[PDB]
Amino acid sequence: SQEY
Amino acid sequence: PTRTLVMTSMPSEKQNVVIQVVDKLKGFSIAPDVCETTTHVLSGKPLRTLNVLLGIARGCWVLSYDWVLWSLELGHWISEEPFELSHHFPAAPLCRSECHLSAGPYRGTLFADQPVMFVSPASSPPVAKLCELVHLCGGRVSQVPRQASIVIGPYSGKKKATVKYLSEKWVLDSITQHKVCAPENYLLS
Repeated sequence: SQEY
Repeated sequence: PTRTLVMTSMPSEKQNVVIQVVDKLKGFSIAPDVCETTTHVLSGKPLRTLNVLLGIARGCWVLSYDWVLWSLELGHWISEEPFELSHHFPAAPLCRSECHLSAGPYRGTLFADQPVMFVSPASSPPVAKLCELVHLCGGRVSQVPRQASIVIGPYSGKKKATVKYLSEKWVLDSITQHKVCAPENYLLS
């Protein structure tokens, strides 16, 4: 999961 | 339905444990994405993922994996607060508290006094998720720019003096801090  | 628990930033080994502990203690269904039934978001490494952000927006418990380890050890789902990731995500306990005190269904009011927004279709994070975050936190998102005083994300169309063109991070940082951050810190050219 991408970190934003 | 049964409340759901969502894992985020969770390595394979830790996922296995969480799955096994839920199978023992029951009380939850594991879901891949935060949704309206989600009450708990478990993080294996405290990173600001979309599941963390939606978790905050919905007033979920946002907790370290160690909550699962100690719940297993003590044979039941224990108090969440000692494991709440408030150091990394200051808004987490604030929205969680607001949610648990809400009479009717919880909805945040962070953006309630903001003007109408339009979110770029090319936004990062993805537009549908970003719109969901704004809505859950009390904001108003139009499907067209004509009515919006704030435009979020990539915009190569004609710009107007009557509109603020901001980055997606303005939304995310505001949610994380439980305060509307200064728009001028997020100007997007």
